[PDB]
Amino acid sequence: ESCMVKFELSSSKWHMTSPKPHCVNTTSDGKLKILQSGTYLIYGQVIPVDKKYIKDNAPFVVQIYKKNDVLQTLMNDFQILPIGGVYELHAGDNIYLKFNSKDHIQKTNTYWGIILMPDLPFIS
Amino acid sequence: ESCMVKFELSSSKWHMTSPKPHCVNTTSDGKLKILQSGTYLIYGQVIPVDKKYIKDNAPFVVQIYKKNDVLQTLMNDFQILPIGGVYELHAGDNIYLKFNSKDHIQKTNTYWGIILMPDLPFIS
Amino acid sequence: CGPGKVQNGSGNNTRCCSLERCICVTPEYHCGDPQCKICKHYPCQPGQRVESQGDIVFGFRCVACAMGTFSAGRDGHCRLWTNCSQFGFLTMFPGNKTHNAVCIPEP
Amino acid sequence: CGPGKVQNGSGNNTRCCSLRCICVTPEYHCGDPQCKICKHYPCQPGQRVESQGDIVFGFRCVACAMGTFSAGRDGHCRLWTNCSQFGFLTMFPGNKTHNAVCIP
Ligand SMILES: *[C@@H]1O[C@H](CO)[C@@H](O[C@@H]2O[C@H](CO)[C@@H](O)[C@H](O)[C@H]2NC(C)=O)[C@H](O)[C@H]1NC(C)=O
Ligand SMILES: *[C@@H]1O[C@H](CO)[C@@H](O)[C@H](O)[C@H]1NC(C)=O
Ligand SMILES: *[C@@H]1O[C@H](CO)[C@@H](O)[C@H](O)[C@H]1NC(C)=O
Ligand SMILES: *[C@@H]1O[C@H](CO)[C@@H](O)[C@H](O)[C@H]1NC(C)=O
Repeated sequence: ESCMVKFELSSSKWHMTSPKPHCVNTTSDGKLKILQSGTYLIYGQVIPVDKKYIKDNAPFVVQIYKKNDVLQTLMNDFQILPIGGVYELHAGDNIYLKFNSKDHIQKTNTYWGIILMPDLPFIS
Repeated sequence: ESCMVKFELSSSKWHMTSPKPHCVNTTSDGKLKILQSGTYLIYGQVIPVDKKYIKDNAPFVVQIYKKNDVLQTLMNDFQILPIGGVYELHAGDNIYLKFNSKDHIQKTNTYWGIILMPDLPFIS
Repeated sequence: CGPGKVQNGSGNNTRCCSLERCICVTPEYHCGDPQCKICKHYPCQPGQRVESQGDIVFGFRCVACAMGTFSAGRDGHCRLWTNCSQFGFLTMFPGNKTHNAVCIPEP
Repeated sequence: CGPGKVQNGSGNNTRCCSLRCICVTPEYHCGDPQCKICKHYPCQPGQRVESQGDIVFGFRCVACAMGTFSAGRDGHCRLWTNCSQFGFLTMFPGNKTHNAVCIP
């Protein structure tokens, strides 16, 4: 059915559509583990801190990892960036986020999640 | 009872769950006209051409519009660009994309679309 | 700020719109948006205009000034040559891109 | 590069990996923690190159720690040469800018 497993960063709580979703067995730290294989949609916006607030001159980078190999590698000059995309996956896949410095992110208004893909056999 | 569409650049055709989705009345331009009010999720990747195939000094910028009002404004140094985020709108709002130069855009592996968000009431 | 214009913006974002296209008048500043919502800073050299490619946000390059015109400043605007012959005088120096033509004073 | 260490990359991407790859081209440093690529961030004498970041490095050109030195732009804190354990005494002890000299 419908498994959208959103994760707010402020509350560190996985807002879910179902008690124990069919497609995901989530974790509290923001990581997750794929249950059912198929097509998915990683989504979410990542709000960075203002350029004034940053300490280190480390660049703004947001990556997405499937298991241990890299899936997505995004970077902009400290502006609002959305993440994700359509990706077909197998079962038991780790989907998490690694960014170079956890110090330069806005915990408020930052979210990420994954959705199962209903089949798309119609075209117009 | 799901409502999901996706426009591809290569096919220039929308791939849908249903022939006439209740939530939208798509334009083959690539724009879309929502019909159902509620929570949506704009998604999709925008893959540009290599920085050697470029022509003008115009920077890579991708915008998203609500009617005629701007909704999103993204930019990177000509690499993969995921777009969108969670947004709640109402019946009859114009959603489309404006670029800086359409010659920046590589048609292969570039897509976007919106899905009606099944509400997530649970938490974890 | 201009006869057929009205003043818009302050400081370096100053611009005088007409008709609705505008021109940043602070030197070496140019419209960054098609509606010139903000003025940006991109100086050039003599004999060079400032082309601005883009449909939402402009990119810049110091393209040279077209033939028949000139530009003796870093602002990057092709001001037109003075054709004294059609205007009333003769010309001592014909002029090039870096400098303006000169006209002879005695006649 | 070295007999008991691993050569990877060529030209400016040259580095010596172990079984902590270290870019050997001067004033070139690892850009990623895995040192997949070597980047260019020169320093001045008496300075090393700190690299904060967990996926892509940013570079601060911090001064040399006490007990070390660096007399070049490469930005690497090489350890002082203790002439005493090598065979000589030390004429000038050495500082951040300069390494000690040995008296034969
Ligand atoms: C054309 O470019 C030349 C570049 O040297 C300049 O030539 C002018 O003409 C006199 C001739 O005696 C030169 O000695 C000077 O360098 C220039 N005169 C002045 C007053 O600057 C000049 O930049 C350009 N000339 C014109 C007429 O545009
Ligand atoms: C759907 O969009 C098309 C675009 O050509 C338009 O002609 C049509 O009227 C729209 N449908 C409705 C119900 O407005
Ligand atoms: C332009 O004006 C702003 C004031 O809005 C000022 O801070 C700045 O120094 C000026 N010069 C620039 C941006 O080169
Ligand atoms: C370091 O020692 C050398 C050797 O005498 C000397 O010339 C140089 O000035 C010293 N620099 C500092 C900062 O002490």
